[PDB]
Amino acid sequence: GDVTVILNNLLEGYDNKLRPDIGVKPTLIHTDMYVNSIGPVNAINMEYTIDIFFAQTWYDRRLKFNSTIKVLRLNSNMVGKIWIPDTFFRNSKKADAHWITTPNRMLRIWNDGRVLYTLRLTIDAECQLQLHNFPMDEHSCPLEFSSYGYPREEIVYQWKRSSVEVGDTRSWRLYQFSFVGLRNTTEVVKTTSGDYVVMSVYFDLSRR
Amino acid sequence: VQLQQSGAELVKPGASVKLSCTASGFNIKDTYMYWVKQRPEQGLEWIGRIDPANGDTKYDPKFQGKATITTDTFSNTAYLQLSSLTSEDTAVYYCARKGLRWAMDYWGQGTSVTVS
Amino acid sequence: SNMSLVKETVDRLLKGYDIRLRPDFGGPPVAVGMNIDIASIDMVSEVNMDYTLTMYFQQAWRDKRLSYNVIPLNLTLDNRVADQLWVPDTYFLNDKKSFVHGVTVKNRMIRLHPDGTVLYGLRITTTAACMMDLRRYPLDEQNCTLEIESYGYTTDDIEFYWRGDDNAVTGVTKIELPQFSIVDYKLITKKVVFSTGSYPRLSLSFKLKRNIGYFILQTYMPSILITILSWVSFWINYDASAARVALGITTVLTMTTINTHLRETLPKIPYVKAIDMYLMGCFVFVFMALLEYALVNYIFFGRVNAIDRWSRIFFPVVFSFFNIVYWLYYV
Amino acid sequence: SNMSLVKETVDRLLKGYDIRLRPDFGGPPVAVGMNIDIASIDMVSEVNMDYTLTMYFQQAWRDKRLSYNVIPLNLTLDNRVADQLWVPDTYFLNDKKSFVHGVTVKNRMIRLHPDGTVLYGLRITTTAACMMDLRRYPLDEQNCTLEIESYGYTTDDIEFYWRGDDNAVTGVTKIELPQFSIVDYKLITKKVVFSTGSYPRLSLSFKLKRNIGYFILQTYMPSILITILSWVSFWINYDASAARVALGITTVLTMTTINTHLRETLPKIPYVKAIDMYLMGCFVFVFMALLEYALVNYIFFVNAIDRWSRIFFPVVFSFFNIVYWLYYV
Amino acid sequence: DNTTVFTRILDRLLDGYDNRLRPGLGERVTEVKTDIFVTSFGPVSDHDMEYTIDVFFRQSWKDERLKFKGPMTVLRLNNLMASKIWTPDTFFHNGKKSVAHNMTMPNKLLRITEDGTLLYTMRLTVRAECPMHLEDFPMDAHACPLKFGSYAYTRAEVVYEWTREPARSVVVAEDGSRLNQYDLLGQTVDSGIVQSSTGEYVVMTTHFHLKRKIGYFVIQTYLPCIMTVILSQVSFWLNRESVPARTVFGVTTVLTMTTLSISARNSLPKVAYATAMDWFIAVCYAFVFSALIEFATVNYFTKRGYAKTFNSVSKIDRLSRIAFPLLFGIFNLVYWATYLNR
Amino acid sequence: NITIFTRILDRLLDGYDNRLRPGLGDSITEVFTNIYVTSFGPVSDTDMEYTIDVFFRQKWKDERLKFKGPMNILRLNNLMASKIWTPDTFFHNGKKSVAHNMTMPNKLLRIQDDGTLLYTMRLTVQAECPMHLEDFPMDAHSCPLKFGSYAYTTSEVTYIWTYNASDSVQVAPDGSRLNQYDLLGQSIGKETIKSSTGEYTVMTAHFHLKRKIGYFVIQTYLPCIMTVILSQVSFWLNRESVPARTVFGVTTVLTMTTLSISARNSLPKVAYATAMDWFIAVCYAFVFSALIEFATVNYFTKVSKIDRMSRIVFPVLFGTFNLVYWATYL
Amino acid sequence: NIVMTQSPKSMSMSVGERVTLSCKASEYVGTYVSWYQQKPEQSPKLLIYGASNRYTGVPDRFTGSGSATDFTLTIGSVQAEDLADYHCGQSYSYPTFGAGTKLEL
Ligand SMILES: *[C@@H]1O[C@H](CO)[C@@H](O[C@@H]2O[C@H](CO)[C@@H](O[C@@H]3O[C@H](CO[C@H]4O[C@H](CO)[C@@H](O)[C@H](O[C@H]5O[C@H](CO)[C@@H](O)[C@H](O)[C@@H]5O)[C@@H]4O)[C@@H](O)[C@H](O[C@H]4O[C@H](CO)[C@@H](O)[C@H](O)[C@@H]4O[C@H]4O[C@H](CO)[C@@H](O)[C@H](O)[C@@H]4O)[C@@H]3O)[C@H](O)[C@H]2NC(C)=O)[C@H](O)[C@H]1NC(C)=O
Ligand SMILES: CCCCCCCC/C=C/CCCCCCCC(=O)O[C@@H](COC(=O)CCCCCCCCCCCCCCC)COP(=O)([O-])OCC[N+](C)(C)C
Ligand SMILES: CCCCCCCC/C=C\CCCCCCCC(=O)O[C@@H](COC(=O)CCCCCCCCCCCCCCC)COP(=O)([O-])OCC[N+](C)(C)C
Ligand SMILES: CCCCCCCC(=O)OC[C@H](COP(=O)(O)O[C@@H]1[C@H](O)[C@H](O)[C@@H](OP(=O)(O)O)[C@H](OP(=O)(O)O)[C@H]1O)OC(=O)CCCCCCC
Ligand SMILES: *[C@@H]1O[C@H](CO)[C@@H](O[C@@H]2O[C@H](CO)[C@@H](O[C@@H]3O[C@H](CO)[C@@H](O)[C@H](O)[C@@H]3O)[C@H](O)[C@H]2NC(C)=O)[C@H](O)[C@H]1NC(C)=O
Ligand SMILES: *[C@@H]1O[C@H](CO)[C@@H](O)[C@H](O)[C@H]1NC(C)=O
Repeated sequence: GDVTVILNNLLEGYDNKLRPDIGVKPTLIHTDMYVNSIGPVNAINMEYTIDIFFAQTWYDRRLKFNSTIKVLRLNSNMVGKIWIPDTFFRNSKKADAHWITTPNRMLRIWNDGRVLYTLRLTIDAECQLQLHNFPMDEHSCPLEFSSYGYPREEIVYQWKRSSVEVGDTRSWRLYQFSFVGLRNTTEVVKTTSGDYVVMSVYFDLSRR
Repeated sequence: VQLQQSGAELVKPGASVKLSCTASGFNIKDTYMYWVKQRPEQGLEWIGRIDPANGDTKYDPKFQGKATITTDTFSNTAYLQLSSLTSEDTAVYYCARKGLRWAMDYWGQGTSVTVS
Repeated sequence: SNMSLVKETVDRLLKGYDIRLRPDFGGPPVAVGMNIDIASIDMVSEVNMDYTLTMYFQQAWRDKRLSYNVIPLNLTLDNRVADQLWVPDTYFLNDKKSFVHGVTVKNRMIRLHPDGTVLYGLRITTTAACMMDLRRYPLDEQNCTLEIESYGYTTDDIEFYWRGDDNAVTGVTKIELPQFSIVDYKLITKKVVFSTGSYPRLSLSFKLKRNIGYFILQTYMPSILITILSWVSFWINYDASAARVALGITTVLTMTTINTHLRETLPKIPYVKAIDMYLMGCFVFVFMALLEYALVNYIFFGRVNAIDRWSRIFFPVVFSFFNIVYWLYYV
Repeated sequence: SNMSLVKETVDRLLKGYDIRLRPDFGGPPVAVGMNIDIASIDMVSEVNMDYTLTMYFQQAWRDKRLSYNVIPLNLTLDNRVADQLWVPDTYFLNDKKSFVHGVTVKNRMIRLHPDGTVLYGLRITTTAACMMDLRRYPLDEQNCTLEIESYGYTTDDIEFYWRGDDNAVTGVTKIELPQFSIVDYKLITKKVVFSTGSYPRLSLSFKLKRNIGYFILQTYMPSILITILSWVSFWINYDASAARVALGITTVLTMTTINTHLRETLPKIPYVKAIDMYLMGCFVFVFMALLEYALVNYIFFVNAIDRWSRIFFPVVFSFFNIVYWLYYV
Repeated sequence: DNTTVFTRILDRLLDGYDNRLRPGLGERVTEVKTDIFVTSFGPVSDHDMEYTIDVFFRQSWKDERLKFKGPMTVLRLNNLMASKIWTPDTFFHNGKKSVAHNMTMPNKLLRITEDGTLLYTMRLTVRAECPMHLEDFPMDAHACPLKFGSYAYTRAEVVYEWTREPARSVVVAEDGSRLNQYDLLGQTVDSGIVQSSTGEYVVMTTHFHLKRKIGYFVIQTYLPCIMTVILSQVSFWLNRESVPARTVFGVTTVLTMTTLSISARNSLPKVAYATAMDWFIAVCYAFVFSALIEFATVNYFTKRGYAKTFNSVSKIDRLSRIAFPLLFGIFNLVYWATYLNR
Repeated sequence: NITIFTRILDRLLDGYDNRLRPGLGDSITEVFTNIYVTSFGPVSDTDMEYTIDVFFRQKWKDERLKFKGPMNILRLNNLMASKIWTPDTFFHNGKKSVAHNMTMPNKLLRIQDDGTLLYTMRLTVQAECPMHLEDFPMDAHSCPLKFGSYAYTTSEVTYIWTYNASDSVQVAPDGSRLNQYDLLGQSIGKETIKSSTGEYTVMTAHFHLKRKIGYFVIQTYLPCIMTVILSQVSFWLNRESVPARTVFGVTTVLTMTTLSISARNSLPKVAYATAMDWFIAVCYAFVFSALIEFATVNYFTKVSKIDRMSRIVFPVLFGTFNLVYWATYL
Repeated sequence: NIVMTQSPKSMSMSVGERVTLSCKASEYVGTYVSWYQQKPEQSPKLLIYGASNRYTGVPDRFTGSGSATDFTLTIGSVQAEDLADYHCGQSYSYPTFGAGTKLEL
């Protein structure tokens, strides 16, 4: 009875069509990634599969409540009723979330407005395989993600200082490849609809 | 449910004759309107086609030019225009409603034209 | 207090906004401009006669019901309002299977400008149909199109144009195809007429010229070297029946096997290609070498050092003469 | 107006309705009659161990909440009122992939007869799992079934039965598969017991005999004639080693290829198939034909054993052929 | 205001409207006028016995509750209005998997005229069954059908008609041919009544007459059999004493022929009977395997192992140099005139 | 008369917050789980995954869905599952799972009078199986199945098995779509996972498989033994018959190399050599040494004693290798 | 065009027996033919639509039959009031007609 009136107070007078601080400042989103298992690096299709727990952290002052509860650990029901950034992976050929037995999504809201949204994704990304020196070759495959509609003046991505953590790199389906290292990177792209902050994760792989 | 035509016509050869039939009990915008020629002691010869909701007309290649079909919406009536009447045009004319599975359901009572 | 102002502005924008009615429903044909940013071209496939395109399809038009005069900002909204606003019914005619990416959310942009300009863009992967003429395969050029048309609104209801008219399509230079090479692309605007009315059509065409590397290291050079291998049989003494018969037979067998391996990787076209013409001429030359040995053996045993002496250079000279004519008729 | 009546009637039936509760919720179980008009059986595969079946799946029950004593006519309503009424949650146990067709609209029918009956039909393309015993392949008869069951409602709530007995499944004989022939179909009503209750189950089954033409034309007759070229070896003087050894290896390697050709298409079964005993039986006669030359090329370096072989080798194969064919047919 | 006049027309049309009931449910039959614009006749799958077709399927019917009086005679509306009105449940009787396209918007059309006459066009790619009788493969012709009709409404409720003349009510587009093996000869329509467990339903048939183009099976199999048989004919012009040469000649021709027999039955299904190409395969097997028996007879009837009393040219080869090519040549004139001419 | 259970069902959903979990600020929420494997489907080596059809049962006590009336249990429609709190259980090593939706969504929902809830749903899980293909094809894969909550930690949702620990993952006897393997048995497990967001319970269950060797004795092993014996025919021929023993040498090397490419064509492009290429490479060694032996005879030709000493040793040195290779693994 | 070639010109039989007609098509008309009667000094009345579909008011003795190309109309126990002229049409294409079959005593 006490938590549901908190949630009913949060959702009233709320527009999920608008990002927080629409005409004030860009929405600073701290992203984080936990790689479950890098899948097979197909070459004849120039691609790779990756399974991650994509995490995002931002602030919404509309989602501010005062009470004893310090954190509201919630399920994917309340995901579609708040504003969630339009993060997409720019070099993903086809990819999807997971829906069994429930939509594999997490939502936690602190009492100051920290919005932690974490979902589970399986991404067929694209990395043009340097087709030289084969089979004594080495490769660097990227994973670039950015917002779709919100430019640099509206959404700014910043890497959290706990950005990447491979799971085990033991059960990884990299048969002919071996996971060497990684480097979290960020940049601003100039498209026909504005300037966008693009964050790339280069996964270093060498043929065994 | 009733297709009522005009009266019998008797004109000299080479002239023009206006020939008509008024359709009642329905609207002509739904179904196609057909014209047909019945010579005495002969079979039926189809004159032409008209789509009153569209105005599109299609004619028999032996009846192209010498005959055309017009229609209007308010009077719910189809019309024939005949030009350069000859001795072989002495026949009786019917207007046919397109019915179920393109079958010429309803027919008029028949206007017979005569030349001299 | 910017939040309340933007909130009350967006609220009024859709208070009665009729989704069922186009802008100027009874007025002039709304003008819709198109921008396409090509991301990749994936599988230009001959066996299915299609190519896979991935683009950033952008549509821009003016809705004077979506106009605001209190905020000097280009309002980018969440893409869930795009199901509440009128968007054009643009489809692709040669489309076979398409989808709009949905990770992490539906990949679609909505942006309301203060004059009413609705910026509606999508990330679309289309497997568009491209019926190919393989009369010159593999040395040939392919012209693959994308036919951008409205479906339900005629030329007096909607109007299409390319935004910029030459730079409307960006990113086609960066595209690298493994077996192909994009030479040219053109932006053609026209109107198509069907039985239900006249509709505006934008067409984006590509010209794909094939690379001659893998074909010359897989198809042409093994066939040429196999036809070289048949001319070793010309130099052998006639009494060696097993050696020359086995060499001619293995050369006949190799040519047949390679033409099979090459024909089943293509659709069952009823004409002859240029690679099929070359692999038929090579088979005729190999068959003529084997019948030359059979003629030598018949003219010795049944009924001899001059037939293999004049044919030793005869085949090469003509095989080179066939090669000059073949590579000049093409290329 | 008359459409006014047919509305005030539907708007009175489906209002106050509870789609969450089955008819006679606190009372007797509801009897659901079923009848199926098979329309096609497409792809009976052995690699995927399944068959694809397109059917017109009709169901029939009685709901007292949908009884109208006004209109003397059965009411066929748009497919979209099926989502507003209670329908049984009938599923298929051996199902792997299924879809109701949705062109141009969703392919389903609902018809409300005045007593309360509801005729609910669907056009479903099920890919049903059918485990196949390929020991007698390709002279085999696989028995493929369709396990119709309710999911949530037990025998104390839902009752499943065939409507019109064996006249309930129709259109089965007209189905003509390319590589099979439908020998018999049977309809079974039974109750399976799970951990959470006892559930009604209708079992629809087929008997599919496999033809043999394609295999005689592809696998059987080329192997038989690759054995005869082997037999030709005895018709060449042993002095021509290259000619004889050529025949021997060609047909040995050709036999091995024929055998390895038809194996990556079929699934990796652990047992050995009836086609493979023929391909091993012809392999031994091919292998012993080359070893027949190995004995005579060892003895000399003659015709007495050579002619002995040109006599026995076509007979032993015939006698082998005899019993193989007898057993497998 | 400007579009409020049309908004109060659409909201008046949909006020008190029941989309569960067909127009004239208790008074008449809802006739549906239909035409198909085939934008592309797609590929025909021989193995699956199916074909693909991309259409502009149009339906038209009269609704007496959708009458308006306004400044516009035709309401050219979008697809959100289509789901709020009654539309017929037309389905394809022999369809396998059809897709109603919806990129970027649902590819539908809805044009209400001022008397209630509707027009409903859709983009579909219908994968339909085309049962084939391949006893004359590959010189065969088929008539792939396309049957459609109502699902729930019987003949007493919804009947289907062609809106133009039936010879002109299925129009194939000029560039609409994604066929690479067949070629379309002409379309043919019919209308009939089919009876089921539920009732009698009006079915509209459209037959697409296809003929296979033999351009591929010549280079692919017929000409390798001709070259394999004519190849195995020149083994009779070799020396009588040359046993390994003619032996490897016969066995390699037999291998090429028996691998032609395997590859021949690919991309067409595992039918129980034998096609015309299979009969040709049997004869170009017989005329290769009969050469090696002739060689075995010669090798049984030959003498000294060189070519002193020299060997003589065999009489068996001199007849087989002439009889075997002509008995091949008589067969091809019989085979090709039987199947290709008729 | 139906009306009564309508008002009890309307009363039980009047105030329910699917967002909140049973006992949010009070205690734990224990989700008793059963698995009924209706058909353990095929195992794919190339994709390192396996298919499994289950009846994923769950039970849990929500004390807001308590009712008092005529009935004791209520079998409501699976649509009362989309408007109540169901657990957010996901399969940790899954790749693509489907909940079947023919002719309705395959879900079972029963609310007990005391407020307990039985929630069964039919699934087809394509979970990952890490495989060591180094004893191929005598290897055994304990392909497991891990499931747990996604957003709820060990301080909010804990998972327990329902019955006795062995009597939980019930497997249908007749239903088994394995053609390569045979199911020896299944082993369950209950753990606690620590991820950056907290600790969660991971209920893991392994299925112990073992590969049936009968395919590979027929497909690869016997066609490798037969071409060593075929290559040993060349020792019994004439010394002077050089074109005959050449053809045995070339074709037996070629039919072994073709079998070598086929062997690896049944496994992913891994770097480690399986215990099946180590059979062919030794079988390739005996075939090549047969050609070197004939090349040694061809150097010393002008009955060879070297030919007779290879008519015995090579048949019995290959025989001892089959008594070592097929005694250690098998 | 589509040429209707119905045969014969006239049939002269008595009252109370079976009489059949025929209508041959030059090209394909698929169950789209029609049969009309022509009394003296009377407009035509439809009898059969489709190929064999009895129109309303037609007695049960009038049984048509159809195919892809060959068409016929069978009359069972023809009476004296049926003594009129019969016409065969088509509408698979633009409509044509036959010559006409009469009846006599
Ligand atoms: C052309 O037509 C097709 C067919 O209509 C459209 O495709 C369909 O679109 C609808 C609407 O979006 C989809 O229904 C939705 O499905 C969501 C779950 O998707 C997963 O399961 C379905 C099967 O049910 C699969 O088809 C999906 O796969 C597809 O989508 C993924 C996306 O990543 C792709 O990767 C795939 O390739 C496929 O394309 C998925 O596997 C479901 O969540 C959603 O319902 C939510 O939202 C509604 C509305 O708010 C709620 O009522 C409902 O309760 C759900 O809300 C819960 O879940 C969300 C999270 O999703 C939370 O945020 C909420 O808080 C709450 O917990 C809806 O049912 C349909 O599945 C999809 N099918 C196909 C075949 O693609 C095309 O989009 C359309 N396109 C154009 C150009 O017109
Ligand atoms: C090109 C084609 C060639 C054809 C040739 C044809 C003619 C000749 C062919 C004859 C045999 C043909 C049929 C048998 C083959 C399959 C065996 C089988 O299925 O049994 C078993 C495998 O058993 C073994 O693994 C045994 C060990 C290997 C045997 C290899 C040959 C002998 C070894 C000496 C080699 C060296 C000799 C020379 C030395 C110098 C299968 O058992 P399972 O399924 O794993 O378990 C059952 C479990 N269940 C009870 C629960 C169900
Ligand atoms: C292995 C490598 C060999 C290389 C050889 C190289 C040299 C060979 C050289 C040339 C030949 C090869 C090149 C041309 C190939 C295509 C021809 C073709 O398809 O033509 C046509 C058909 O064709 C037929 O209908 C063929 C008829 C039977 C011919 C059989 C062989 C000759 C007969 C004697 C046999 C015994 C002889 C011996 C007796 C002792 C194309 O028509 P379509 O597209 O099918 O239909 C279009 C229909 N449409 C118009 C309505 C749209
Ligand atoms: C893989 C094998 C590698 C072998 C490497 C080592 C190979 C190696 O060194 O061979 C030399 C020799 C060749 O003997 P081989 O039988 O091939 O040669 C005959 C031999 O020399 C006779 O002595 C000759 O008779 P003669 O008196 O001249 O009349 C005869 O001539 P002719 O009769 O025609 O006139 C020759 O043809 O073999 C051995 O000594 C036994 C090898 C045993 C090898 C080990 C056995 C276990
Ligand atoms: C194909 O296989 C199935 C099962 O493998 C065979 O079905 C079996 O058929 C018999 C006779 O029809 C069934 O026996 C009957 O059981 C019912 C249930 O109690 C009983 O009322 C009857 O009196 C009779 O005893 C048997 O149960 C059934 N098996 C299963 C598992 O359902 C089928 O006959 C085979 N052949 C064909 C052509 O389908
Ligand atoms: C990722 O990049 C940021 C910004 O350069 C840096 O602060 C952070 O330490 C990096 N994380 C890595 C490389 O692990």
